[PDB]
Amino acid sequence: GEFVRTKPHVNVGTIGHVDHGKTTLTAALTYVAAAENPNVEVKDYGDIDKAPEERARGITINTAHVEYETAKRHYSHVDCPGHADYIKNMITGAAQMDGAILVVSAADGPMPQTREHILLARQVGVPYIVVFMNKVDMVDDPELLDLVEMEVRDLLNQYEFPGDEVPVIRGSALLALEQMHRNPKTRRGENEWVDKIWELLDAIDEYIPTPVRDVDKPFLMPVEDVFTITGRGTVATGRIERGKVKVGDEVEIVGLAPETRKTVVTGVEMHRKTLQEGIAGDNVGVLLRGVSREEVERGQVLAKPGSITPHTKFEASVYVLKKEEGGRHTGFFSGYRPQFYFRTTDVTGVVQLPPGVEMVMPGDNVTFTVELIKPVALEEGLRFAIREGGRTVGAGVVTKILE
Ligand SMILES: Nc1nc2c(ncn2[C@@H]2O[C@H](COP(=O)(O)OP(=O)(O)NP(=O)(O)O)[C@@H](O)[C@H]2O)c(=O)[nH]1
Ligand SMILES: [Mg+2]
Ligand SMILES: [N+]
Repeated sequence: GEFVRTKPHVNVGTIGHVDHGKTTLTAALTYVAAAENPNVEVKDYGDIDKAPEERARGITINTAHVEYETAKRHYSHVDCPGHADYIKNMITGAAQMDGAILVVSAADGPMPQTREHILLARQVGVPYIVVFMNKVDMVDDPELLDLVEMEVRDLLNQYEFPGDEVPVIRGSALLALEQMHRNPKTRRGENEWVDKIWELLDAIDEYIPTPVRDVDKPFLMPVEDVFTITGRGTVATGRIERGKVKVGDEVEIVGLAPETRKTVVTGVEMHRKTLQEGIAGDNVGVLLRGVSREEVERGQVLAKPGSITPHTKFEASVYVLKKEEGGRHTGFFSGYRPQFYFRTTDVTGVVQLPPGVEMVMPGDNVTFTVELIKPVALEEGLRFAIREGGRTVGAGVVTKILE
């Protein structure tokens, strides 16, 4: 039908190491929420890991968006892959979150992508994290649980999250989900595992604030994905960063192309429900006229026409990860050519070091110039990640736009 706004909207999602239980939790959240609010459509595991290649490889590959709501708020929830080969997808997902749920297996404790996901979430501006310690059904020893909680809290502190403060909820995504299948009307207070999910929803409700959002500034929506809807046309999805978009607005597709192009918005939807108007914070699909899915792509931004100029050259302040943080073992020189990640954008760039700076080492805080091989929507103060050869090598912030 149409999307009726009854309450504030917040974007959350799931991050964490491969197999720790992100997707099972996502499904469990929809089922638990749905028993109290009949507007929530339940999403089973297979409804989320739905792609043939996900079934083939047995992992999440694509970020999925699901919807649920509490009495307090409306949630769009982005479930991200944990597999180390799908970090780019995770980054694009995190780039949409006003808060993240970090899933950590109680049986394994924090693992390399537990660290990498916390790191990267920060670099795309995730303001808050809640921890769901999953698979406690597998762990009898209360000591290991306390140990895992401790390790996770410390790891959050390392990347400037308030680790000693974040909620750490302990439960079983799977056992809650099973209970909801046996009784879809299972209410709060009736089942131990389901109540742990309510504990999570409460923490989300109360710990992740509703962001301050500017609907008056020019429309800007980073594109997270693009697909063709049979009968309708090309849809670009994403979280509106600022401003508003109505059907009939001409917008500009900015970045990743030599030149910017204009198109008319012909539909706006949030979770397959038609919006009058999309506003900042909304996670929407925008139907674009006259463009195919080969003419719009993830990493471009939709913008008010003329409100944004894409850039290629910038100065940056960069931290280069130690190998103990999963970074490089050796240093690099000017001409180093990794991948840079800004919000949903990923693009190859060239490191150009100052005259006199010959080599940058793991663990260095440093400043240099970057030249991207394609123009990209950039702003001063925009954080970014650096990756190369399938690992994260650095964290940076844009300090000066040169060109
Ligand atoms: N014992 C137990 N197993 C669980 C629990 N939650 C999930 N699992 C199991 O853990 C495995 C991984 O689940 P999944 O939700 O796919 O994790 P994921 O983090 O989404 N994986 P990925 O990184 O690929 O997206 C599955 O076999 C699932 O049944 C739990 O609470 N307890
Ligand atoms: Mg998954
Ligand atoms: N998925």
